[PDB]
Amino acid sequence: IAQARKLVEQLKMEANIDRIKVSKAAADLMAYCEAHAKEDPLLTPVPASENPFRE
Amino acid sequence: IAVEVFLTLGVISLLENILVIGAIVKNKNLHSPMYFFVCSLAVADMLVSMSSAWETITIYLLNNKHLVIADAFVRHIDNVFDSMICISVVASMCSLLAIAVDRYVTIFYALRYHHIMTARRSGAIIAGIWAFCTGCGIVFILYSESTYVILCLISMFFAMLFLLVSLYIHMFLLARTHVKRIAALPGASRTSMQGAVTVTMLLGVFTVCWAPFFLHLTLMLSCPQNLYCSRFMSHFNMYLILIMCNSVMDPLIYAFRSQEMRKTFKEIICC
Amino acid sequence: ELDQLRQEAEQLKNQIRDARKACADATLSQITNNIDPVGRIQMRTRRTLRGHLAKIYAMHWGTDSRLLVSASQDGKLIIWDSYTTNKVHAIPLRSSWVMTCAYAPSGNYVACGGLDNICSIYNLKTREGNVRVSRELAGHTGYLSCCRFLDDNQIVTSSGDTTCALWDIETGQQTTTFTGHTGDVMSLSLAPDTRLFVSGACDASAKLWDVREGMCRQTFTGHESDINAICFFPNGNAFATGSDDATCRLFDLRADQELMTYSHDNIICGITSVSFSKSGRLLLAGYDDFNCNVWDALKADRAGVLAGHDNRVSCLGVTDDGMAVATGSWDSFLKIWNGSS
Amino acid sequence: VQLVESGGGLVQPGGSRKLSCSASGFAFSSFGMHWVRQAPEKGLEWVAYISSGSGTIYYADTVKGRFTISRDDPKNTLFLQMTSLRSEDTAMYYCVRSIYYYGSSPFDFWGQGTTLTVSDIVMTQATSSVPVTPGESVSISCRSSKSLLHSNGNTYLYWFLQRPGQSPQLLIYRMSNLASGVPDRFSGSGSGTAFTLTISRLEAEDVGVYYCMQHLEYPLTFGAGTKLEL
Amino acid sequence: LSAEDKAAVERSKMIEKQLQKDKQVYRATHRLLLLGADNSGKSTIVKQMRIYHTSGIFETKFQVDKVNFHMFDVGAQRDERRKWIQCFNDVTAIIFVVDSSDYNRLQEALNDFKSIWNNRWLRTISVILFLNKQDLLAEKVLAGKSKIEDYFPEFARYTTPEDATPEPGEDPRVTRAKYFIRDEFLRISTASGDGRHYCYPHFTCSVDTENARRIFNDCRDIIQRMHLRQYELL
Repeated sequence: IAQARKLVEQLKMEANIDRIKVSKAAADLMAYCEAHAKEDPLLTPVPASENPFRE
Repeated sequence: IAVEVFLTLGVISLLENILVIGAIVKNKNLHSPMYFFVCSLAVADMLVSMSSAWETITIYLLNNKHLVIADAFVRHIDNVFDSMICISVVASMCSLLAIAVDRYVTIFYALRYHHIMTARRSGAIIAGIWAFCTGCGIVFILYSESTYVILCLISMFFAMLFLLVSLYIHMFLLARTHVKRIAALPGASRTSMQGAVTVTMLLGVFTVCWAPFFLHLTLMLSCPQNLYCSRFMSHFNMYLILIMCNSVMDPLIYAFRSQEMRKTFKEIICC
Repeated sequence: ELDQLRQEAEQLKNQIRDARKACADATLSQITNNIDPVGRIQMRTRRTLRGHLAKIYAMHWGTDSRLLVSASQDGKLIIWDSYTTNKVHAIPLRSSWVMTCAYAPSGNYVACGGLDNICSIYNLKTREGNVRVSRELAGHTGYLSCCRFLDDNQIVTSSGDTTCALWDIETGQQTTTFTGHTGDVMSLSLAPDTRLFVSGACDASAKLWDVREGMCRQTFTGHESDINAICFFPNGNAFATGSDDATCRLFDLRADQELMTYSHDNIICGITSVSFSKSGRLLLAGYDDFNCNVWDALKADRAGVLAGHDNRVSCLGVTDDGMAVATGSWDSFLKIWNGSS
Repeated sequence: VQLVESGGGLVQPGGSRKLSCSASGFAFSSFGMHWVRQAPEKGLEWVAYISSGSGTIYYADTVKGRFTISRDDPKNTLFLQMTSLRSEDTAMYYCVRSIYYYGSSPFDFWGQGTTLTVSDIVMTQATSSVPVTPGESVSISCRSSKSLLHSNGNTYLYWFLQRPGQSPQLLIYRMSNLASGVPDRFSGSGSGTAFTLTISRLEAEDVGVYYCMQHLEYPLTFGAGTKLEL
Repeated sequence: LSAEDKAAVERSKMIEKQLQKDKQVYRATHRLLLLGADNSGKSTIVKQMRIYHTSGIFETKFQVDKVNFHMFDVGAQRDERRKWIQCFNDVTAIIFVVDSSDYNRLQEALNDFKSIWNNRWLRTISVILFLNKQDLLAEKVLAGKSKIEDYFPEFARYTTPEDATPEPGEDPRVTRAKYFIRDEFLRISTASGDGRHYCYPHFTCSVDTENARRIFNDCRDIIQRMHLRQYELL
């Protein structure tokens, strides 16, 4: 029915958005990690003295 | 008979029971009262195993290189290592009765089970039966060699066999009714043989393994001077090996039979 | 006409897909192959939280990274002191079939919802001592599947109805409603700036929403079955999905493509809960084969298996500090896991 | 949230009385209950304590024998049974609620207290009186004997202000955490054995007497008290 | 170890005492899930049971012979039953209600029953059928105007099974149709069913007061057969 036209505008907002090249986005997404890899307890376990769950 | 069988199938029983306790204390889905009763049976089975072994074990040990021990405490060793048989046989039989009664309560009181049996009551009954067995052994030692401490044991086994067989026959009858109802279902794409085999491999195994010893005791009480009775007496050692064979066989039919129990077994074995 | 309208629609979809694939020279695998793969991470349960009567469907850490809240089929919320396994509160619910829970950032409120199409807000800092319901949100028509506080006065819900809504607890209205999906919206996750969120909706399609404007800013279609879990990367420009097809996928709000497909032939049952680590280097995923397979976000492999549960895992969350991780499963046990060095 | 006391009055020495606390407006069964007394011009002094569910009960070493505490949750009332009143038991007994969980504020609400007349860690408050005018800042000192800082991270120092004609009222529990209805002017600090309370801007409702409590063990002792004047 | 060890003990173990008090109540009540179509008695049956013992679930609780049942009628939900049926495993039984008066709205009723029976998360959940609205079927097929064989041609060469149980004073020319619509569901159930769960058809019409008793007996049978399969005798 006529409601199907409403999908067209949503699709054109979906289209007209700006997109960034996947290589740059990948570089940013990976660069976010090693910038916090030295404060991630799961990635690099801390000494048991600092660990507040078993000590 | 020799002793290597005692060692071999004894260690088999040790391994199977260590396996069953290890798997029962490791999994959390198996903390029902039935599995607590099974673990109690396995502990009593350890006690049966050690009690049966360390009589001929001691016999040979005092007759070989390992004879370096004072004979003063030989009497105490004999006291302990013939009292613990009386403790453990009663413990194991009471445990078997416990699993039977728990299964009966689950079957015929299906919708009222959790208002009847809880973990607390399972532990309480286990403690009570162990205390009763300890008292029976104390009576067996303190009031030994009488015609009553040996009469109230045969009359006890012959009752805990009758009640066991009655409970399992009732279950099998109900199962047959349910199977016959299922069979009449249209488009049935279903064997009483399976239930009959299970009931047989339980009750027949129990009776064949236990009855010879107590019938030996009956003949000892009744006819200590008859040729056939004396010939029956002469078989004490391979009656004891049959008792120990029952000890080995119990976890094969009770614990190993469950599915998730076998899954826990498989998980444990890969460690 | 209807046929021509569907035509332009189809050509718009083609213009979406070709534009998306135009900017796809490389993949995370190519850029991460030279990068050092992480070692085999090995967590271990450091304490167990017994107490729930039945299955567990949700959990959520506090902002202090020490308190906890979890939901269960028996109809209770329990607040643990994860450091000492103490119990702080036990909140009985009106409806037993709860399916989600959330803990307010200020720590003053918790929320829970389920098959009843109601989101309930509970007050923890009551002057009278106990815990009382402070609000009921009854505008939804399908079962409620996730809740996430924005602040003490704004919450967002996702229901079985193909709809997500923005509420305000003070009034209880439906300030903004989000529509466009076609299946049951299952999961939800707030961006770490409180301005956008995502939702997987049982149609293999995820969407990006604008909490202020109201319209679906962006839509992704890369799965093939119901999407069960979703969560933002700590960056706020990415999110990972977990679906019934046993594959996880990582998208990006400015790339419009899936990056990594988290597949393994040994794994055959679908994902049920997904969460990230603070650095965004360790993507943790709950599953249905009774383990919590731990994947590496960038290198697309399995660097750890957090298998310690008896039944199917259902919820999975990490601390805001990042020092621990909790897993709830259908075995009624909630285990906090942590490393050792 | 309202506690009102009863059972006070003049007592001939050698008698006994039955003090009661009648709670209203909160989940009494989830709250622990204390008793704190105060001589007509001295500082406060802890009396007893009963926990939620009556599992744990303590008493002051001074009167651990004669007194006896008891609660009754269904009626939301708290009782104190005391016998053979000594000459020194002339005091102003108070009723204090306290709920203990991670993040709770013990001793947060104080009752109006009742009166009566009969015919090892310590803290020392260095100052007895400080003249002051509205507008400036005031730091009140209080030192202890042992180190109140516990291993877990807490400190267990409390700060209650009692106005000239009112009940005590919590300001800062555990040496750093401010109460609910208190303005953010107040702030606490200190070493770990000697402590101090800080007030930024005085007003007409900050005069009275200040008291510092320790809660590390069970005998929650008090300092002598600092009284501010205009 | 601090004086604030009341949180460590004298609060958490009181909460634990309350929880273990509630666990006894929880593992003593059998949960049932009710499913059906709009043109059936699934509304009438639940309210009739309730009488004498945009919302979502309509909770309903009752007891029979000191056994508590929690029946969950699911209310305002979308058409799909896919992703919220997972939460209803480990219930005692699912109560499926079918309308028998209609025939146009019967083929998809069988399709829905087939979908429920073959669901992956309900392979251990036995189903209880209430082929409701049977008084209408009796008063309708007597005044024969719609022929069953039009929608189900296999009804032509159908014979009433020997294990029939016609009610007293009932035309035998309704019983063939009764058991036809019953064993259609039954043959859907038996196929691909490896004994872990069974089908328990029943004949209620509109106001049968003995529905609670039927559910009670069926739950007893379900539990007994589950145990007898665990206690390997069946």
